[PDB]
Amino acid sequence: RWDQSDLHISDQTDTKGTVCSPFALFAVLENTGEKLKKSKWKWELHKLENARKPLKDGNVIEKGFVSNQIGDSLYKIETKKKMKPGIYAFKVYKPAGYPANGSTFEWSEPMRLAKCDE
Repeated sequence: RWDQSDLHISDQTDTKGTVCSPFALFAVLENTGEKLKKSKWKWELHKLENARKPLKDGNVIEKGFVSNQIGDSLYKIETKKKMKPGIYAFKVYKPAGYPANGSTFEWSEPMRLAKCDE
């Protein structure tokens, strides 16, 4: 660990079920003691085939660095566009450059966006 090591996704898009929406998804990372100081945390949004299984890598739609300071100790990441129906989640894995080994991934819980006139 180090100064910036404890950014956690403490808040996120609260659809949590079958919701029909055109919306930009977001996740909020709070540094719970270990303040973001050295560099920036790397994130990537995934299209997950299933939300009831342990979320997996391979499908990436959006990605970048957290950066956005929505509060002195609060950071935010969002999708650059309002997306089509599907299952999404944010996969952040510590500061950029850090070898992703030893369970360094933190998933935002899979939020589902639908678009269905049913």
